[PDB]
Amino acid sequence: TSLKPRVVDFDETWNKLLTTIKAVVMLEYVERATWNDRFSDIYALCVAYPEPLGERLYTETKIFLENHVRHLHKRVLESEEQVLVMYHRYWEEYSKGADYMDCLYRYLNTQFIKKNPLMEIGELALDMWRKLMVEPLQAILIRM
Amino acid sequence: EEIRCRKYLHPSSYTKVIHECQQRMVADHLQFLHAECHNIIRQEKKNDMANMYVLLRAVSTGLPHMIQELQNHIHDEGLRATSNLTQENMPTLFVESVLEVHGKFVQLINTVLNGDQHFMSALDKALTSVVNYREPKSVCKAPELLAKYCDNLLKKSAKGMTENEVEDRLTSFITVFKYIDDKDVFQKFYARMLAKRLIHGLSMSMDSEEAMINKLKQACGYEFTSKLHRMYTDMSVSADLNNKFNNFIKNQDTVIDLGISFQIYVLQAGAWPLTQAPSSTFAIPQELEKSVQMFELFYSQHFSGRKLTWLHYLCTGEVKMNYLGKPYVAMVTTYQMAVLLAFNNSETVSYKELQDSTQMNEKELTKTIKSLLDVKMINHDSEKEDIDAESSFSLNMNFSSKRTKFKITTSMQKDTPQEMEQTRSAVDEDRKMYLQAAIVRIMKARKVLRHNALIQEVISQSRARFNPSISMIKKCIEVLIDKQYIERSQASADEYSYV
Amino acid sequence: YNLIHLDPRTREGFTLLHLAVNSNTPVDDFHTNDVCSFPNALVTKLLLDCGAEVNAVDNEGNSALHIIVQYNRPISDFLTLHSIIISLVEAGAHTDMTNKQNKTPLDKSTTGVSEILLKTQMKMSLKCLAARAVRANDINYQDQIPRTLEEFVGFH
Amino acid sequence: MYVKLISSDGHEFIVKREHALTSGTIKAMLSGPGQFAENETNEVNFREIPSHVLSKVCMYFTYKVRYTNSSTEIPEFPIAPEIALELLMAANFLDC
Amino acid sequence: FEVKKWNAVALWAWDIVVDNCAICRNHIMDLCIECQANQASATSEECTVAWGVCNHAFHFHCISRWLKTRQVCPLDNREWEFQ
Ligand SMILES: [Zn+2]
Ligand SMILES: [Zn+2]
Ligand SMILES: [Zn+2]
Repeated sequence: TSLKPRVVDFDETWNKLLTTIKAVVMLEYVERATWNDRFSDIYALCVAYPEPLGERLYTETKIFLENHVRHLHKRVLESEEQVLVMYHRYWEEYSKGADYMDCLYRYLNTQFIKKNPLMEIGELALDMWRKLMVEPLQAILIRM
Repeated sequence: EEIRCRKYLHPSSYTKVIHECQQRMVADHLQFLHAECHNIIRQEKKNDMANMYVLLRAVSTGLPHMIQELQNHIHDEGLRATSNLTQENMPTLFVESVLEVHGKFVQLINTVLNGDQHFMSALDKALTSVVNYREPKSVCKAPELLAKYCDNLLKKSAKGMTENEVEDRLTSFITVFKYIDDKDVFQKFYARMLAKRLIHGLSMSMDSEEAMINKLKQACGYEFTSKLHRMYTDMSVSADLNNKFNNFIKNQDTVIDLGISFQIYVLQAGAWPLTQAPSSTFAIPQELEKSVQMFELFYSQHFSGRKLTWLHYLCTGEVKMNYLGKPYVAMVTTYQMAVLLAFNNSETVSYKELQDSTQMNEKELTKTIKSLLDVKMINHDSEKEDIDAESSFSLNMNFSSKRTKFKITTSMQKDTPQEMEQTRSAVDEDRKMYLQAAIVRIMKARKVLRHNALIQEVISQSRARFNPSISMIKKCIEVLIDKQYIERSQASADEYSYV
Repeated sequence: YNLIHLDPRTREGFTLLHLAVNSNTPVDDFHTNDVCSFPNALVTKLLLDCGAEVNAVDNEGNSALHIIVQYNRPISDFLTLHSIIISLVEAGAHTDMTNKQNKTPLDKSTTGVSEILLKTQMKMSLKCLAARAVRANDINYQDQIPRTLEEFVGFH
Repeated sequence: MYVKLISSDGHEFIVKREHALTSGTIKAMLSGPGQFAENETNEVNFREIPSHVLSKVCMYFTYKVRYTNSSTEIPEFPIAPEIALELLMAANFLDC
Repeated sequence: FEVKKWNAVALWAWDIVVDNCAICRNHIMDLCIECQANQASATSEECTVAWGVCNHAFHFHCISRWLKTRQVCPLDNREWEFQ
C-alpha cells in the first residue's frame, strides 16, 4: 500500500467508514486501530483515481447526518414530557460526535471543502442539527 | 420608519428601531396573520402573498407556517389536477397537469414570493406528494404513466412531431420526472419499452433516444442509464456489425452467397430485459443454418469470449410460398417458420409431424399456428379445432396474399398490455433481491441495530432508488429471519444480530 | 460579492484583489485621490470577506502577496501594509508561491519591513519543502500524486 | 508525552508529542476514540507511510519545532531527490 | 419454402462475467470517462476493452493511462498481462 492516488470502490470503503462514523457520532466504542484506519479511508476516497470521490463522500456524509438528526428528532418529540432531558442527552452525544467526525474528516475539510458554498463537517453537523432538530423543536424546547 | 430612522438617529440604531417596531405590529399579531395565511394562499392573492412574505420574513417563527400552508395548497391543487384524468390520453395528461402545476407555482414563488429556497422546497415536497399518489391499498401510477408518456412521445407518431417537440417535451419531462419517488419501476418500464422500440424499429430517431438517455443520465446519475445506453449503443453498432459480416463473407477463402439475408441485431445479455424465459428448444430451420453457422464462426473468431445465446423467438423472417403461387412477400416470426417448411413437403401437417420438425414444445406452437390461421393463410384441414394429436392443417390455396407486405410480424410489432403485470412482478422480484442484498450488507457491516433504526437505514440506502414500504421492509426482515441469516435477539425482538 | 464571483480581470491579469493591494492602481485626480488611497486595508479585507480568490495570478504569475510585498511606504503606512499581509495570510495565501520567474513573495519583497512581516506571518510546512524539492529536481509528478498536489507543486 | 508513529514497514518512531502534534492528521488521530488517557503507547499506526519517509517526517517535526522562531537564514531541509514525491504525499496526508 | 430475407437477435455475454471498468466506473462496453466527453474530435471507436491475465476487464484507455505511471493491476495488486 502507498499514498499514491489509487482506485477505490466507494460503496465498500464508505460502507466500512459508515459503521465507524455511525458509532462515533453516537459516542459508541470504536477502537484506536479502526479510527486510525478510517483516516486512510478518508484520504483514499478524497484522492481516488481518476475521479476524486470527495464530492460524493461529502454528499453521503451530509445525507447520513440529515438521516441521523432526523432520527434523533423523531426520538425527541415522541417523549413529549421529557423532551428537554432527551434533547440534552442527544445533544451531549451529538456535539462530541460532530467534533470527533470533524477531526476524522480533516483531509476532506482542508483539501476539498476549503477549495470549494460547502460547510465543513464540524460546521455541517451542527448546521444539520439546527435545521432538523432545534428549529423544528424550537416551539417546544424554548417553551419548556 | 426606515426612512424616518435615517433622518434622525445614529446609524447603529437603524436596525433595533426598525426591528423593535417589527416585534410590535407583525409579530405581536403574528398568529393573527398566521390565522389567515390559508386564505391568502387559497385564492393566490398576489399582492397579499407578497406583502405577507415580506412581513413574515423578518419574524423568526413567521415564515414556516406560510411555507407549510403553501405546501398544503400546492398538494391539494396537484391532487385536484391529476386525479380526474381520462383513461384515453392519461399518459400525456398526467405529465402536462403536473407540468402546469409546477410552472404556475414556480412563477408565483419566483415573482410574488421572491423565489425563496424554502418555498421551492415546499413546492417540491407537495409535487412529490401529488406525483407519488396512489389509490387506497393500490400501487403507484406515476412510473407507468410517465414511462408510457415517453414511449408514446419517442415512438414514430402519425401526428408529425418535430425534433423540437422531443427536444422540449422531454426536457420538461425531466422536471416532471424528478419528483417520482419510485424511480425503479419507471426505469424498468422504460427499459422494456425501449427494448421493444429498438428491436422492431418503432423508434422515431436514434438521436432522440440518445438525447432522452442523456437527459435521464443528467437527472439520475449513470447507474440509471446504464442498461438503456448499452441497448442504444447495441442498436447503433448493429449496422456496423452487419457491414462487418458482409466484409467477412466477401473476404472468405471460398466465395459464398448467403441466400437468405442476415440483418443481425446483436444485443448485450445483461443490459436488455429480453430473457430466454421458456425452454425454446426450437431447432434451426435448414434454410437458416447456412447463415447461423457462419455467424457463429464469425462471432467466435472476430470477437473471442462473447458466447452468443440465440433467442429463437424474437427473430423475424421474410417468407414466401412458392407452392401457393408466389403471392407477394410475407413476414413471419422464426418461432414457427419450421412448420411452414413442413408445408413444403406435405400439404397437410399433424402435431406429431410438426413436433419432429420444429422440435419445440407445442404449448406455444399451438398459439403460433392460431396466429397463422387467423389471416386465412393456413386453414383447418381437420374438424377438431381443439388441441388434439392429429389436428390437420392445410395450405389455403384459394386465398392469395391480400397485400404486398403480408405482415404477420404485427403480433410482435405491437407491445401488448397483458405483459404489464408480468413486468410489475419482475420489478417486484428484482426489488426484493436488491433490498435483500443491501440489508445483508448492512447486517454484516453493523451487526448491532434496532428495528426502527433498521427501517431508517433501509430508507437511507434506498434513497438512491425506490422508497421501501414499511410493511415491505417488515416482510424482508421476516424472510431474513427464515433464511438462517438474521435472528431475534434473546433480550428483545427490537435488537437484531448477524451470525 | 456578485462581482467577485464574476472574477473580473484587467489587461494585465489583475483581479480586484491585486488592484486593491497595488499602489500602482491609477486613482482619479479630481476628488477620489483625496480619499481613495490604494492599497487600502479596508477594501482588501472587504474583498476577502466577499470571497476574493486570494491565490489569483497576474499574466506573470504574481499573486496578491507578490504585489503587496513590493510596497513603497512600509514605515509611514505600516498599518496598511501590515493589515493587508495579515488579511491575505489569514484568508489563505501560499507565502512561498512562485510566479513565472520562480520568485517567492520573500524574493519579490523590496523592503525589509515587508520581508519580516511576511516571515512573521509565514508558517513552515513540510509540504512546501517537499514540493520545492520536487520542482527543483524536476521529478515527474503527473498522476503519481493527487491533483491537489499536482498543482501544489505547480505553483511551488 | 511520547507518541509512537508506526510505519508501514513496522518501525516504531517514538517522538515527543509536542513535535508530533504539529501535523493535522496526527493531532486529529489523537483526538476522539483514540486519546490514551492511560498514556501507555500513543500508537498513531500508519499502514500507508513507508519507514524511509516517516523518518524524514519525524526529522521535519524536530526541525520545525527547533527552527520556528528564527526568521534568520534557516538551514535547508535535505529532501533527497528519490524520497521527494513520496514525502510530498506524506506531508499532504499529515497536513505538513 | 425458401426465404429471401432473415433478421435475428442474439444475446451475447463475456465468458467470465464482468460489468464495470473498475477504473472509471463506467461499463466496459461503454466509452471510457475520457473519450465520452471527447466523442466528436476523436473516433470514439478505438476505446475497446482490455483484458488482463487476472480475468479483469478495463477500457484500453483506462488501463493504458493507469499503466503509464504505476505498474500494478488496480483491482488486485498484482502484475498484469494482456491475455
Ligand atoms: Zn474505464
Ligand atoms: Zn475511451
Ligand atoms: Zn486484476
